Amino acid sequence: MAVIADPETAQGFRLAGLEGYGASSAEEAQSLLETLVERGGYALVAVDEALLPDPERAVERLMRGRDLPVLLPIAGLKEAFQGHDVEGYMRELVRKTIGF
Amino acid sequence: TVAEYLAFEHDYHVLVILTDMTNYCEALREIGAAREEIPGRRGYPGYMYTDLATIYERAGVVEGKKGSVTQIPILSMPDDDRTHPIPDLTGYITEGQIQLSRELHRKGIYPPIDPLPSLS
Amino acid sequence: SQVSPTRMNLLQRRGQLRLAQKGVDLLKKKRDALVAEFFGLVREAMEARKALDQA
Repeated sequence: MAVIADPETAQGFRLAGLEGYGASSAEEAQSLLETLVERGGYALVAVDEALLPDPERAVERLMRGRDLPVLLPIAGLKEAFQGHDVEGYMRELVRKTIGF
Repeated sequence: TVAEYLAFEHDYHVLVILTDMTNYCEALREIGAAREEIPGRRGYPGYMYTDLATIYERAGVVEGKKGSVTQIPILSMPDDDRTHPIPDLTGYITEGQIQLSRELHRKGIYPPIDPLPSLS
Repeated sequence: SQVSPTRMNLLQRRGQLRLAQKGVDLLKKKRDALVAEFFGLVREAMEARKALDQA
């Protein structure tokens, strides 16, 4: 029900529901993400990996125990997706709760 | 003695405040030790139940007369132990008790009377 | 503050020690099952991301 990515794919998302708000107004995307969660009427906000959507410290600061839209890194672009599997694997594993 | 007199002879209603029964028990233990008389439990001699009873049971009410004698023996449980011989025997002999609470005294309550362990 | 009265509490303290050890060795057996499920879920996540990349 939301996305934060480059405008050519933002309007692509807009093509069939699920309004897209292009990254031409927030490349850091913190401002647009905060505004979208402020309006709050969305079920998820898939944020592109412009720089990084992983540090949700301030996002969960503003939420603080909420059943709000679920942050989810989506992609950066489509040119190669061969090692992204094991990249997400390692990162979700070691940086989240379970050690190593 | 004075209380029983002024009650069962002149129809008064007395209220005897006995302070620091621990010092009385100490003098008792000292004479018993210097007498070498088979320490009962943790120092204090064997007949301490008899002695405390002898000076507690002097407070009641009779029929025909109208006087009365009621007591409030203050006593400081030494190390905050209800299992010390002095509080133990005193609780076995009297009928009721009121127990203060140091934890409640910390938080400014007054009177810090712990209401659970104190019955009548 | 003050240690509890000093007899017949020894049996109670040994009982509490036994209960604490039982608790530790039960929590371990619960964590074992938690891991045995976590690994299957981290397996399924790979296929999910694969289909996402495909689409």
